[PDB]
Amino acid sequence: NTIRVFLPNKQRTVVNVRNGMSLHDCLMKALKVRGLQPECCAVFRLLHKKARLDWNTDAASLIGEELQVDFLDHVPLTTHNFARKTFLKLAFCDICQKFLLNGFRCQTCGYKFHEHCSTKVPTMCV
Amino acid sequence: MTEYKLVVVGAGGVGKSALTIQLIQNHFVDEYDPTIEDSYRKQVVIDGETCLLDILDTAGQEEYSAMRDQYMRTGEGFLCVFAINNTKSFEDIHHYREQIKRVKDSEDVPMVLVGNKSDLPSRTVDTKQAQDLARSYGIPFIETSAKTRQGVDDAFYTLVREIRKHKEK
Ligand SMILES: Nc1nc2c(ncn2[C@@H]2O[C@H](COP(=O)(O)OP(=O)(O)NP(=O)(O)O)[C@@H](O)[C@H]2O)c(=O)[nH]1
Ligand SMILES: [Cl-]
Ligand SMILES: [Cl-]
Ligand SMILES: [Cl-]
Ligand SMILES: [Cl-]
Ligand SMILES: [Cl-]
Ligand SMILES: [Mg+2]
Ligand SMILES: [Zn+2]
Ligand SMILES: [Zn+2]
Ligand SMILES: [Zn+2]
Repeated sequence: NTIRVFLPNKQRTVVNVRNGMSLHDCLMKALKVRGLQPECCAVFRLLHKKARLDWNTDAASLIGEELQVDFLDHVPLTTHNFARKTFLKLAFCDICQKFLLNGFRCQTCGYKFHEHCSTKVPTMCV
Repeated sequence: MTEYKLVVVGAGGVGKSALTIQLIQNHFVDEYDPTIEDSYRKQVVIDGETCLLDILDTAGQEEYSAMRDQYMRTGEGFLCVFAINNTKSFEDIHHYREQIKRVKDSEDVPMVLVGNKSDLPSRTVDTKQAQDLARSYGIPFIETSAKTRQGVDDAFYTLVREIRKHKEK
């Protein structure tokens, strides 16, 4: 009893369904681990474009169908834009808080970090 | 920006999802929530290069072996995960390796053997057993704990480096 759900930024999840679950219920964890919030997302139903759904719909009514989740229309939560950086002033890494001689910096949000701290930078650029 | 197609495979419950989520979210998933199919994307600086990692987290069990064929064809490198406290999961590794080799038609596929749950004291797969198996496949072996994050970076960094060693990226 499943639904394949396409997620923003070319991701996807297949969620398990048992009677008594809303769309917000089945997808809360999938969005969380990916740095996404249902507040900035809409959920649709794939047709063969798409059809907007409310986040509290009975998931059992959508079993065997294909869904899609998108950022808010023209409010796309962007992805970081990393650039190599030599810090001339005293700088510390935003991940490990240790001294940062040189590292990387997102040109959009300003996160600065060591290369080997980069896996800990959050996925989404705020 | 250079994209890397990684696939995490192994028996159910070895920690494939906990490893991936530790990389993606920097959080340990304590619950058991068996995977059907989950893909993730994350940017990672590896040897000064910004890398887009496309990570496919897979199910421990598929009803038909043929259901894996497609994602093994598209995947560029494979983390083959067992748990050091789960002898059956170590014994199951070879089935994944032989399926990947069959689908790719190559004995030189980028892969890393990952022995996870190294935090648990009930170890039953010795590190020499694991090294022997990795040596027999010609691949690296890395011990990880998704719970403490020991070795998690190492596993994914090493897999990316194995992909580059195999093909121009
Ligand atoms: N102590 C410890 N527990 C771990 C570790 N990694 C995973 N676990 C636990 O092991 C269980 C299964 O982990 P999980 O990531 O779901 O495994 P999986 O290989 O993805 N399972 P599946 O194939 O069904 O999707 C969970 O309870 C999780 O918390 C680890 O390194 N240490
Ligand atoms: Cl500066
Ligand atoms: Cl910050
Ligand atoms: Cl390839
Ligand atoms: Cl040992
Ligand atoms: Cl590491
Ligand atoms: Mg899983
Ligand atoms: Zn379709
Ligand atoms: Zn950013
Ligand atoms: Zn740091």
